[PDB]
This record gives sequence, structure tokens and C-alpha cells, in this order.
Amino acid sequence: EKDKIKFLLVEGVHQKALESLRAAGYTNIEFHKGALDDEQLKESIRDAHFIGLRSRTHLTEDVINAAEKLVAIGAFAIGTNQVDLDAAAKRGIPVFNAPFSNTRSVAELVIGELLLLLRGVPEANAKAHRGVWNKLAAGSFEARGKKLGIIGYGHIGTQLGILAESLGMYVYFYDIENKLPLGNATQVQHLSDLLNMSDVVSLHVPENPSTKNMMGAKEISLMKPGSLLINASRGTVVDIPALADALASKHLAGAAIDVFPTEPATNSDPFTSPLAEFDNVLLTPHIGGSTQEAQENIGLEVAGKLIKYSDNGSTLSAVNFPEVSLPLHVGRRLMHIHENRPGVLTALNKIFAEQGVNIAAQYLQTSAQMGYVVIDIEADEDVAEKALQAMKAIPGTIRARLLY
Amino acid sequence: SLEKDKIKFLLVEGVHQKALESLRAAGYTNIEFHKGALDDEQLKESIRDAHFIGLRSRTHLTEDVINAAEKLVAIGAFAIGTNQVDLDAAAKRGIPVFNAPFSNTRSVAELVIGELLLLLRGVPEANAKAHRGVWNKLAAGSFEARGKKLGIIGYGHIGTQLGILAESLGMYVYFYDIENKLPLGNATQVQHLSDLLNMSDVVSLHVPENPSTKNMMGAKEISLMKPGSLLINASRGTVVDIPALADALASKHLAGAAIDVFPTEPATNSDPFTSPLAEFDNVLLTPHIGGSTQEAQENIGLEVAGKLIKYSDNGSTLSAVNFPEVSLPLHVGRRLMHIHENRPGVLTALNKIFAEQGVNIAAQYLQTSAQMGYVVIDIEADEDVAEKALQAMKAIPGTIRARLLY
Amino acid sequence: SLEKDKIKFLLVEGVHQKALESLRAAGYTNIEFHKGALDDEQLKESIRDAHFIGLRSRTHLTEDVINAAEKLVAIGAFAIGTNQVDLDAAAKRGIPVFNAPFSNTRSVAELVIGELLLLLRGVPEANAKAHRGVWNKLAAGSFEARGKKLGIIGYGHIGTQLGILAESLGMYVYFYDIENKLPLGNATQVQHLSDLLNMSDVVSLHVPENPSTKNMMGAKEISLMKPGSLLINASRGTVVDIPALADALASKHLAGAAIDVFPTEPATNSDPFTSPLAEFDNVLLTPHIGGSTQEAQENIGLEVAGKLIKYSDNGSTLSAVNFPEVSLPLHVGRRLMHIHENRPGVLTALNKIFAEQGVNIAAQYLQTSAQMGYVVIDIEADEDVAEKALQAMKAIPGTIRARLLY
Amino acid sequence: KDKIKFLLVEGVHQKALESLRAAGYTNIEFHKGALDDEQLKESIRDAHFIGLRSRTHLTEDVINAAEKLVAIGAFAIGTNQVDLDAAAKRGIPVFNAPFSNTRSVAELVIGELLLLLRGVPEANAKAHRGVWNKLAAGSFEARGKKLGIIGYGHIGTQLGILAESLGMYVYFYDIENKLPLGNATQVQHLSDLLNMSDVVSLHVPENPSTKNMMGAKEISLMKPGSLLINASRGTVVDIPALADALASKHLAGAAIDVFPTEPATNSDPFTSPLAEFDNVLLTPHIGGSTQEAQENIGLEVAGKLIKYSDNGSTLSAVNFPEVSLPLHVGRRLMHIHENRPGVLTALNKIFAEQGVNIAAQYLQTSAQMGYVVIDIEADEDVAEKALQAMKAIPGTIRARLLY
Ligand SMILES: NC(=O)C1=CN([C@@H]2O[C@H](COP(=O)(O)OP(=O)(O)OC[C@H]3O[C@@H](n4cnc5c(N)ncnc54)[C@H](O)[C@@H]3O)[C@@H](O)[C@H]2O)C=CC1
Ligand SMILES: NC(=O)C1=CN([C@@H]2O[C@H](COP(=O)(O)OP(=O)(O)OC[C@H]3O[C@@H](n4cnc5c(N)ncnc54)[C@H](O)[C@@H]3O)[C@@H](O)[C@H]2O)C=CC1
Ligand SMILES: NC(=O)C1=CN([C@@H]2O[C@H](COP(=O)(O)OP(=O)(O)OC[C@H]3O[C@@H](n4cnc5c(N)ncnc54)[C@H](O)[C@@H]3O)[C@@H](O)[C@H]2O)C=CC1
Ligand SMILES: NC(=O)C1=CN([C@@H]2O[C@H](COP(=O)(O)OP(=O)(O)OC[C@H]3O[C@@H](n4cnc5c(N)ncnc54)[C@H](O)[C@@H]3O)[C@@H](O)[C@H]2O)C=CC1
Repeated sequence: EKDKIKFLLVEGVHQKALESLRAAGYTNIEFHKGALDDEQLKESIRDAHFIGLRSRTHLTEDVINAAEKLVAIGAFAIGTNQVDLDAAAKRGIPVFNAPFSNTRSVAELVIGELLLLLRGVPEANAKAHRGVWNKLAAGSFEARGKKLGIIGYGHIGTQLGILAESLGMYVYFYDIENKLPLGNATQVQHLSDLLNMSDVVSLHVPENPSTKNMMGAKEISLMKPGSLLINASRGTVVDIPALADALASKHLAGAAIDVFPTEPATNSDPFTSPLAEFDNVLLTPHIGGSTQEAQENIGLEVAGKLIKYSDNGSTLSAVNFPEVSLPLHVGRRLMHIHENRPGVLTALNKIFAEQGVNIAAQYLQTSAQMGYVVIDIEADEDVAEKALQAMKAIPGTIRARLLY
Repeated sequence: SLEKDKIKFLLVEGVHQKALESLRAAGYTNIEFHKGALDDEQLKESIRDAHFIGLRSRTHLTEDVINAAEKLVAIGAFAIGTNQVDLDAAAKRGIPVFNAPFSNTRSVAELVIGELLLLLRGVPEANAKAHRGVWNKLAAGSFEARGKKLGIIGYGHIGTQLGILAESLGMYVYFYDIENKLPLGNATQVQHLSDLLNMSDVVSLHVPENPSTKNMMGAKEISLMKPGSLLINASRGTVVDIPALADALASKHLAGAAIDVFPTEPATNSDPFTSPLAEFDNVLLTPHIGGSTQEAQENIGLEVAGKLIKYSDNGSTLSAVNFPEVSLPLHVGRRLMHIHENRPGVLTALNKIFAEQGVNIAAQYLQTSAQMGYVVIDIEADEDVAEKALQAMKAIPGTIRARLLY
Repeated sequence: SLEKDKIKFLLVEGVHQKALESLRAAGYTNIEFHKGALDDEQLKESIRDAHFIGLRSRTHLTEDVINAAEKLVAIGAFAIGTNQVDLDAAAKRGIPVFNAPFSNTRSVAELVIGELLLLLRGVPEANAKAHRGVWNKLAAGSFEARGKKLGIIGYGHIGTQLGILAESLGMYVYFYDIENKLPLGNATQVQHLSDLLNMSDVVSLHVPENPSTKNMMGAKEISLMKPGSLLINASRGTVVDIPALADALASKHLAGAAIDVFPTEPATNSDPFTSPLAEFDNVLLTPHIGGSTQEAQENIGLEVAGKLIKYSDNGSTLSAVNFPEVSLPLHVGRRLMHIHENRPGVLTALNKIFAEQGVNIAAQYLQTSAQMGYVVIDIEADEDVAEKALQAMKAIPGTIRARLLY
Repeated sequence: KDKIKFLLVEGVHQKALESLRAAGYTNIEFHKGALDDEQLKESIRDAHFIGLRSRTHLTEDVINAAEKLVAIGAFAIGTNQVDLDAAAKRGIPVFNAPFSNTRSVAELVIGELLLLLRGVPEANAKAHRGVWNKLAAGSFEARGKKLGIIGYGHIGTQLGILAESLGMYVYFYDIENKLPLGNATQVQHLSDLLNMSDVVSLHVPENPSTKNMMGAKEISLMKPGSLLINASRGTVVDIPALADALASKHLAGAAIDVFPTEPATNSDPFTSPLAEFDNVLLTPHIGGSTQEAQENIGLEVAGKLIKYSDNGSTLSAVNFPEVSLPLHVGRRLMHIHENRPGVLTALNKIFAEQGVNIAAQYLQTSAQMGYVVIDIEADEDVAEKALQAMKAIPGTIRARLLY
């Protein structure tokens, strides 16, 4: 049975995804290096139970809704904005992704980036390439003994810190919440302190309304003269022209930016920033999280998630679905996804009692529009298959399945 | 203290402030401080009456200039290189030269870490493309440093510090050296360079400039490096065959390089730079700034002020680059020194002068090179006797210079 | 908050204060704190109107005591062990029991380091020699721990932590586990237990108790051990064949050992302890104090208080050692819980009611052990509807306890 | 190089032998233990180099009849078992190993504080008697605790690093300002250190500044319920006061490895008022007694004898003027002599006359004696006549041509 369950993988996900699939028993895998055109996409997805895609493939309403057999969708990536998360929820297909798999990559990028900035290496290299030699030591520093101020002490600030400390930098941080320090990191309660003390400032924050432009003319002029600004969290967090200002003012020595409010949609599309005129700014194409090793983690994680769901019904971490997860105990497990009618649960429970079946466990979780419930029962294939078909006749029923 | 005040220290070229702090602490307070270089003209003027000089790599102390200063005792290269100073001519006049050969250790190790971090990410190519309107975001062939193998070639002061910083970052560290060296942390000596080249994700060079290292990284070797690997050189301009490096990068056998030193380099920051490596967005080129930081300058300042101060106080030429190295521990009595050409009978005039004043020599350190000879002598005696002996010493044929240091 | 004042916490055997700060930090204030153990008249007396109780290892909660505790909602064993508690008995009554399985971690790793350092150094013997008046200065046989190899048998909470500290000190760290573990730091998993016994200078046991571990370190395993090596068992009393170790100690195949646990241990600090290990000055014997520290007692106070708090506030039996495990995140509404013998028709009545009273179910999590079942039900509605429902819930034939939690 | 005889008595580490073998010196009379007076006299009577430990006594009488002997090697730190004077008179330098066990002392301290903070020594002593005493009250983890180090030199410095890798916070007191390593904080007043520390350890030298610097007062200023560890010197702690403070329970325990008076050997009785305290570790001065240190000493002191014989370095000799000369083309000769006028004048005259250029020379004196190394550019024959002539300067204790 498991090997009649087809995974469609596009955009060159990492091999380990494929390894995990196969070791879980899912050996039916149509895999693609690039993205597919419209007519091939619909061809390959017409009968896929699962799909793993990444940034570029668009699962629009129409695409999802022609996908006849689609059980869940796996964004092997961070973003899910290429998927109709809500079209998908109406057909009862959850969407998973990998939000915290890039951590070491971003941390590393930053460390690498600051080392070079503190030295004026970006600037020296740009001149070098056009035949201008600029050997000077004025302005330049080792990072050892410098103060690094991390704004955003989440999954990434944490690891950034640990590295910064590995290199003997002094580590201070600001987060709108009280965070337990690792090694000898130090929490600064006010942001204007952190800015003042810090030789380099790094942002590691979510894209919310506390963060839109959290760094303006104001905040930046608060920063130490000669300092460095690093942004590789979100494109909206920093007011580019402000920093452009502060960079010609030479109030800042330089900067690195891996994200922008606006980004080229493909790589053939042009890039535009005013920062593009500063040799002392590292400008990178949102590759903060782009490494093979990151790809391997996203591989392990989003396959892992698809498989768990397929095998156990778990929606822990699904982005568009009520979150359920029940531990394994002996018996059969079934599951019902449905509109939020009242008395679906009354309907469900009546079914098992009629058949004289004990419900070992169940977990119903509701969102505004939908409901998902996983029920364990002690019974045989015959019995479970009838409950199944009965469960499929409940009013509201979007989808239901015997998982084992 | 009133006798210190007489010794002109001239520091040009903007040496670190802690150099002056170190003079002052040692009593030497008369100092002509210049932030920049001086022309032919105000050189010879500020120097004329100058006991000690401090230059970096732009002041040119050539023969004529060295002949011009009527009172120069030592020279302090507050940098590594000494090629800007005619070593064989301060020697001729009995002026030892000093420098700071290893005051740049962290700075170079730090720089290499940053470079390899960004090169494994295809960041330099990304930044160049980005700054000209090209976006190119992809994950293929970009990698993290952690878990990667670093191949350090030349495991001396810098290799070693580089290695330490590298394993702190998660890298497995290997090295090759022509001598057998004791590893720190989990570094590993590799017996063949071809072994080390075949394995490394990154190879970084910290060897010295000499026949063995001249073009030691040539075609054959680059060819032995791992496909998709990285070449880094912040050692010497003559270690890597650059045309070869260029041909490897063009055929994508190497995926990047960072080079800080070149066969030939620009003499000032107004002199243009060229290299066949300029055509590559995936190569960091930096203008010999491996050891160019303020921490490094601070280190050089203390090192060399100390050497100059020590020479002045106790006559040590330990570490001097063009001069016989003598030093003797302070040890009760009066101390003299005597720099001479190796004339027959100099030593023999030296002890008769003391014999002939019934003066006991508690200590004597004599060292020579080709025609030069430096000897420092520690004596139990009066001052008038110490001053008298000095006069006698100064008249010995072959005597370049001699001084009663205390 | 006046609601809470009703709910009596009975703490015996003197648990750490941090337990009381959580308790009071959560509006929970009727606390009957005791430092010591209680006798039966003291216990029934002081438990009869207890809503919760925290005890330790000496308090014996039997069926006759439990079937007396009239208001007993849950039981916290402020400890690792639960053998002093009658789990089936409290399960029969719908009383979760909780504990702190992994709260002693650092306290055990810290002990083993101290011990291995002094053992390698032959300190226990020199100490006992000194106190008896004998001076034994030697260097034959003593070692620093840096660069020696630690074999950890059981690579879990304590093992992992043990290896981290050991690496801090420069030891080489190897482990053998029955399952495949991700090694921390530079830790190395050894696949065959015999190579590990073969290479290791010190071997420290950190495994559970069970047939797979029982006497798992016997005469065979002891001889696989490196000459002049050291054994340390602070896991469980059944894992080492003490008389085998005693023989290997007598024969000097081993240099020493540290045993904190024993097949038979005194019931109280008043009962004598005997061991054929008592004869050997080069063995540390410790009265099962592996996890006995104040920091550990404070880990415990926090973990176990938090849990009893969480259960009283939100139903969570996540972690119970004798009860179905249920947990639901919070959001908008009110929340019921319901404990019942699993009887025909319970879930049917539950849902019949909700539709009698017109209540829409937001979330529901039911789990069961054998005849026992526990369901926690979030519903959206106002307090009259709620408590209308819960009164019907207690009427369902089978119900053991139902509470409108919030 | 085979004609040179080394006598190593008392089981110096095998790295000493491995090194002599490397440097091409193979004639070795090795002895696991100490020689009694006749054997010693017979093995040494032709030895060039003796390497001993702390039990051997090279007295004048033995040294003096020691015919072929050129340098002495204490594979140890003490040189009080060696008559340094008798040895100089005869121009025999004495080498030893000043600091070869810093880690060993730091380790002992870490293990001791960790157990002592757990009451493990008492607990263990009780368990050896039948008494079980399981308790958490008063037992403490090391991490998060204040360790106060008194004396921040080789060993203090090191100990604070370990302590830090354990999670302790490290404070220190030193009579001078020092650069703290890691998170170490220098503490300007002894009393302030004493009050704050959960565990105090000592690493000062033996001198008046140091005698009983920890007395009734200082102990009473230690935090109630803290620990004192001394592996420094026997003269640093007022022991009776410590006793008192363990008796009154102001201190929860101590560890003492050094004592005002120590048995001379393992066979002599050891006594002490602390012996009655199960919560006190007592150790027979083994803070440095480990194989790693014995090996470190092995390379070091073998290193120094090899160096003296190959090139004449007397750097670190404890009884001799220190002279050292880098090496250069030519021959090298050596003169040791009584410090008195014109030796150097006749030395130098010898080379003047045979018309031989002196490439360098280094002489250094004491009050009573003088040593000088000479690099000359000449064939072997001329160096020989020179030797013979230098051997004759009145004043000459000894002269040798090294290469
Ligand atoms: N450039 C790239 O390729 C990638 C960018 N990122 C971005 O990095 C950001 C953070 O990453 P994680 O560490 O995984 O997030 P996280 O959720 O684990 O941590 C973010 C932290 O910022 C804190 N925070 C939230 N609002 C704040 C406010 N505005 N002011 C100060 N602190 C605030 C939160 O407390 C949290 O600690 C996200 O935007 C993520 O998308 C992550 C991976 C790759
Ligand atoms: N670009 C820059 O800013 C600067 C460049 N440098 C250069 O870095 C180089 C290394 O500096 P340090 O580590 O301080 O020197 P170092 O002398 O301490 O280390 C050099 C090591 O290389 C080994 N070696 C010699 N020849 C070799 C060969 N043929 N193959 C392999 N190994 C060989 C030696 O045994 C020695 O261990 C020097 O050339 C120095 O001038 C140093 C500072 C700055
Ligand atoms: N002396 C004392 O006061 C204390 C003793 N302990 C005991 O120490 C032991 C370990 O504690 P934790 O680290 O929390 O346990 P843990 O469960 O986290 O670690 C046990 C590890 O050993 C492995 N293992 C199981 N059977 C094995 C076998 N036959 N051979 C090799 N490995 C095996 C398991 O797979 C697991 O990874 C437990 O027995 C615990 O009761 C715990 C606290 C204090
Ligand atoms: N029991 C044993 O096996 C051994 C004992 N020791 C003893 O340990 C002691 C320390 O050894 P090292 O670290 O090698 O010595 P060290 O010379 O490196 O350090 C001594 C430090 O103590 C300081 N000091 C001197 N007088 C002081 C005072 N009154 N108050 C505070 N600080 C003072 C000095 O500033 C110096 O920093 C020495 O006595 C040594 O003999 C050393 C090795 C082994």
C-alpha cells in the first residue's frame, strides 16, 4: 500500500528528503530538479498524494483543486507564500514547512560578514577589482574584544552569540521578552543602550508590527560612530535611505543587507537599491539561509513532517490547519477532517458505540472554519473499514482516513 | 632623567600611541611625532640630531640619509618588513635595526576566517553582481564552514592561531609543515602536502619567503586541491603562481580564492593595482592588509618601543635584523658597549685597558658577523674609572662606536 | 484566588522552598509544610482534607492511607522514585502522581568528575592512610585526567552531561549505548561494549534498571577492562557484581572504584551498611548521594510544584506516571475535565449533555489507560451554561471527578 | 658519544632515557630506586652525569670522589639534597625542574573542592565504618559557586581556568596586580575575598609575607560553612586555628597536602590535629606527584644535561653563572675558573697568538667563580693546543672543547 502513495518532489530538494521517505517505506517518488511548467505540473500532480515544492512553484487554488488525490503539501523552504494555504485548507490538506532549519547558516553568514566589515575588506576589494589599492590600518579592527549587540535573541541570535563568543567578542542583546543567556551573553533591557554600546549591531526578528522599520534615522543615529549594521532577518525591518544617509554621513562605517522590502522575483529580474553605490556595504541576495547544509535540514524536516502525518495524523506545526498529535498505542487509528458543524463529534461517537467499539483515545482540535480529530480504536480491518465509510457520511465531513 | 631628555626620538608615519606611552614610561620624553611621511627635506632635518628613529613602510632610509644623521643610534621598523631601510648601511655605522615580525598574529588569522566563511557562500560573487543590478540567489554549491576541512600550510605563529580559531568554529583542521610540530586542540599534521591538498575544502598559506616556498603553489599543486575548493594566501607575494591560480579559477576547478599579497605590489595608495585576478568576482583581493589593524599596530608599537628602549638602556640587540645579537642580564656594576670593525687586536686592546686599571670584568658578551663585532662588558668599578675606560676604548683602531650605558 | 485558598497542599519530608515560591506565586496558599516525616496518626490526621500532597522517599502512601485522603486530587513525589507510592491505588481513585525523573543530572555528573580525579590520583587511599597515621608519598600510579579516556556506559541525560564536563577537562570521551545517539562535543560512540571496556581508563555507569542492565558489569566485563583502570557506578545498585569488582580490586586488575549504589541499602541513616568493598581504601563508597544536593532539590521543587500547579489550573497530566496523559494548549473559552471508569456510554453522555445545554465543543482530548479514562474539553460559553453542564457530568455512571477548571 | 656515562637513580621517567637515547647518548646505568653508599660510590665513581631524585644525597664526600662527573641533574624541584657548593667548586653545574606540575596541582584542587562541597570525604569514611548517611542538606554542586584563589601565578592562573570550565566564578587575591584570564576578577582586599568565597585555595610561596597568613582572623573572615584548600606550602596555614574552625563548624571541611613538618619518608610516622576530621582530606604532599609531571620533568632535565654537554648552556643551572651561546660555524670551547684577574686576559691572548679569530664569547661570573664559552674559527688540531693552553691558566677549575 505505502508504495502506491506517490510523492511528487520538485525544485531539487535535498537528497536526505528522499532518503527519509524511502526509509519510512514511501518508495514511490517522482523527483524533479527544477520547477515544472504549467502543463507538466498538472500532469505530475494529478495523482500525487504528497507534494514537496519550494520557493518557485505556485500552488494556486486552481492547481490544488485539480489535484485529485492530494493529501498534504510540503514547503521545503521557509516561506509558504507560494501556496494557497487557504484553498488547501478547504480541501483538508495541511501545509508544512521548515521555519528554523537555516540557523547555523545565517549565524555563520553574519560572523563572516562582520569580520570583513570591521576590516574594511568589502571596500578594499571593490577598489582592488578596479585597480585601486588602499592599504591602510586606520579604521580597521579585529573582532576580538568588540561588543556585538544582537537585536532579536531567537533561534538565530542565540547561535550567532555562541559563535561571536567563540571568537572572543563581547555579547549583549535586546529582546522584547526576558531571555535566559547562553554562555556569557548579556541582556540589555533598553534598546538605546544596546545601540550605544555595540561595535556591531545584528537583527534577528520576525516580520511583525513591532518590527516594521524598527531601525530609522532615530535608532541608527543612536548607534556608535564607526559602527556596523547587519540585517539578514526580514526586508521591512530597516529604512534603507536612512542607513544610506548615515553611511554617507560616515556615521556608520559600513553594513550588510541580505534582505530588502522588495526583491527580484527571479534571478533574471533586475535588482535595485541605493545601497548599491557603497563599496563598504555587502549586498547579498537573500541567501542568508542558502546552504547545502540548510537544504539537508529542510530535507530531513519537511519529509519527516509529511511522513508523520501520513503515518500518524500529526498536524503539529502545520501552518493552515488545527494541530493534533496523539501517541502511538496498540490499535487502529482513524481520522476525520471536517467543517465545524456542531455535532460532528456527536455523529462520530455514536458511530463507534453502535458498532460496540471502544475509543481508546481522541483529539479534536478546531479552528474558526474547520475541525480535525484523530481517534484510536481497538478493532480489526473489517470493523475499522466500516467505521471509516460511516465516518465519511457525516454531514460536514471534508475528508476521513484509516491510517492503520 | 635630565640626561634622557636629550635623546631625540623621531617617529614618523603615524605609529600607535602606545609606542609613545612606552617611551614616556621608560623616562624618554623628548619625541618628534609625525602622523605622516616627510619629504627628502624635513627628513634630513628632524633626523639630523636624532638618536633614535621610528618609521613604518614608506619612509626610505637609504644610504645617503643614514649618512646624513650625525647621531643615529638605532632604527625601529615599526612594521614587519625592513626592505625600506638599507640594513647593510646602518650596520656599517653601528646602527642596529629592529622590527616586529610576529605582532600581527590575530589580525591575519581573523581575516582568513572571515574570508573563507564568505567564500564558501559565493558571497563575494553575490556582492559584486548585486552592486551592478544582478540578483543571483541560489543554494547550490554554497556551504557552511562548520564540518569542512581546513588545510593550513605553514603551521607557525599564524597557522597555529588560525587553526585554533577554525576548530572553535566547527572546522576539522589539518596541516603541513617541513618540520614536525606539536598540534594544539585536535589539529593534525599531514605527512604529505599532496595528502593535505587532496583533502582540504579550504587551503590557506602561512609560510615564509624563501627558495622552498617560491611558487610552491603551482599548477601541479593547484591541480591536486579538491574540485570546488578554496585557495587563500595572506603569507607572501611569491608563494603562489598567480597565472596558474587564474587558469584554475577560470576552469572552475577552484571555486574561489582570497589573495592579500602579490608578486609585485603598488608602492603607495596612489599607485594603480593590476592582476589577472581582477577579472574574477569570486576572488577577494585585498591590498596586503592581513596585519593592518589597530590591535596589530598597538602590538607593534609596544614591541619596538621596548626594543629601542632596551637597546638604549642595557645595550641589547637581541632580535636586531642587521647586527650581531648580544644581550646580558642586569647584574650590579657599571656596563659598557663597544661596536667595532673586526680589526686584529681589538679584543686584546679591550682587556689590557681594564687590566691596566685593575678593573674586574664580572661579565662579557661578544658577538660578530663578517667584519662587524659588538661586545657588551659588565665591570665592578668607579665612575671616573668607568669614564676613563670609555675614553680609552673609543680610541681603539676599528672602533665604530662605544658608550657607557650606566 | 479565594477559590484557591480552599485547596490544601501537604508537603512532607521537607522539600525545597522554591517549591513554596511557585505554590504561592500561583495564588496557592493553604500549604501545610513539614520538615520531616509523619507517623500514621500524624498523616491521616494531616492528610484527610489535603487536595494535593508532596512527599519524598520515606513517606509511605499506601492504599490504606490513600483510601483515607478524602480530598486528594494529585500526588507529587518530590523525587525520582515513586516506589513509596501505590500507583494503582491512586489511579483507581483518579489521582495522577508526578515526579522528577531528570532533575539530578548535574549533581551526578559533578560527583563522577570529582571521584575520577581523586581515584586516578590514588587520593582516597592516601587520605585514609593519613588519618590512620601513615604517610604515603608517591608518583607511581597517579595520573592527571587530561588526555585519559572516559567510557560512558549509557548516553542519556547524565551520560551526555558527564561527557561535556569531561571534555571541559581535556578527556577523550567514548560511549556505548544500546540505541544510536548523536554525540555531543567530540564524544565518540563505540559500537561494541567490549572495545569500550578495552580502551577506557575510567568507565562510568549511567544506565536504567532492568533485565538488560542487571549485572551487566560482571567478571567477564571487568576483565575486559584496562589494567589499572577505574570503575564508577552511580546508576543503580543492580548493575555491578560487587564481589567480582571486589575480586578485581583485590587482584589489582583495577586501580580503584566509586560506588554510590548497592544491591542492598539500609532503610535509614540508622541502619548499618556492609559491603565487601568496605575493606578497600582505594574505593569510594557513598551513601547513594549521587543526586543529593541543594541545587538538585531545587530543580525538583520547581519541576514537581510546576506540574501539580499546571494540573490544578489546566488539567495537564502530561507526565503522570500512573495516569493517562492529556494536554491542551490554551485558547478562548472555558475548560472542563472529567475522570471516569471507562463504562459503556460515557462519551455518549458527555456529548448528549453538551447538546442538551447547547454547548459547542472547541477541543477535546481523551486518553485511557486500562479501565481508567480522562478527558479535557474546551467549550465556548458563559458560566451558567458551563456549571449547568458539569453537574450533569458528575452524574454519568462511572464519573470519578469532573471540574470546571476555568 | 658512547664513552659518556649517565647515572640515573630512583626511576626517573622513561622519557628521560628516550631523550638521552635520541640525542645519541647510549651509556646509561639506570636504577629504579636509590643506591646505598657503596653502590652509589661505585656507579658514580666514573659517571659524567648523574640524574637523581629527592632521596639521593650527593654530599661533598661523594661529589668529590666522583671522578669523571660533569653536570648534576635533579629530576625534581628540590636541590636541598644536593650540596650545590661542593659541586660548583669542582665546576659541576646543577640543573633541576622549577615548574613542571602546574596542572597536577590544579587538578587535585578541582577534585578536592568538588567532593568536599558534597561531604563525600566524611560520607566515605563513614561508609567504610558501617555508617550510612544519605543527606542532601549541606551538599552542594560546584557550578555557580565562588572560588577564591590566593596567589595568582602559574598554578593559580591555571586553577581559575578549570574552575571556569566547571561553571564556578573565579576570584583572586595577589600582592600584585595581574591580568585576569577569562572571567577572573582580581580582588583588592584579602578580607573581601575571604568573605565572598565558597571555597578558598592557596598558592603562594614560602616567605615571611606568607607565614601563617591564614590564621584565626582570616579563617574567621571566611564565609560560614565554606572550605579551605592548601596545596601550596606547609607554613601558610595556622593549622591549630584551622582545627578549631573545623571543630566549631565555621568551615564545612578542608584539604591539606602540605604541612609545617612532614615525614622524611613513607616509613616515618605522620601526625596532625586534623587527623580527627573525616571532613578533611589529608594527602602526603602529592600535589605534584603524577606521571605526567614526572615525564615533564623527564624531558626538561634530560634536556638541560644534554644541552650543557652538546653546547655548554648553563641557562637555569641553580648553582652556576648562566651563559648560553647560539651556535655558529667553528669550534667551541669552554672555560670554568676561579673569578680572579686576567683569566680572560690570558684566554684571549692564546687565540691572538695562534692567530685565530674569536667568533664570539660569553663569560659570566659569581663572587667566587667564572664561566666562559668561546666560538673560534679553526681546525681541530689548533683548538686542541688551545684547550691544552687554556687548561694551564692558573685559576683553571676546568676546560673542555665541545665540538
Ligand atoms: N535571510 C534569510 O535567508 C533568513 C531569514 N530569517 C529570519 O530571521 C528572523 C528570525 O529568525 P529566528 O531566530 O528563527 O526567529 P525566532 O522566532 O526563533 O526569534 C525571533 C526573536 O526576535 C524576538 N522579537 C520579536 N519581535 C521583536 C521586536 N520587534 N523587537 C525585538 N525583538 C523581537 C522574538 O522574541 C524572538 O526571540 C525571521 O524573520 C526569519 O525569517 C531566518 C532564516 C533565513
Ligand atoms: N599579508 C600580511 O598582512 C602578512 C603576511 N605575513 C606572512 O605570513 C607568513 C607566516 O607568518 P608567521 O606564521 O608569523 O611565520 P612563522 O615563521 O611563525 O611560520 C612559518 C612556518 O612555516 C614553516 N615552513 C617553512 N617553509 C615551509 C615550506 N616550504 N612548506 C611548508 N611549511 C614551511 C616553518 O616551519 C614555520 O613553522 C610570513 O611569511 C609572514 O610574512 C605575516 C603578517 C602579515
Ligand atoms: N546515584 C544517584 O543518586 C542517581 C542515579 N540515577 C540513575 O542513573 C541512571 C541514568 O540516568 P539518566 O541519564 O537520566 O538516564 P537516561 O535514560 O537519560 O539514560 C540512560 C541511557 O542508557 C541507555 N541504555 C539503556 N539500556 C542500556 C544498556 N543495557 N547498556 C547501555 N546503555 C543502555 C538508554 O538507551 C539511555 O540512553 C538511571 O538509572 C537513574 O535512575 C539518577 C539520578 C541519581
Ligand atoms: N604540594 C606540591 O606537590 C606542590 C606545591 N607547590 C607550591 O605551590 C605554590 C605556588 O606555585 P606556583 O604557581 O608555581 O608559584 P608562582 O610563583 O607562579 O605564583 C605565586 C603568586 O603568589 C603571589 N604572592 C606572593 N606573596 C603573596 C602574598 N603574600 N599574598 C598574595 N599573593 C602572593 C605572587 O604575586 C605570585 O603571583 C609554590 O609554593 C609551590 O612550591 C607547587 C607545586 C607542587
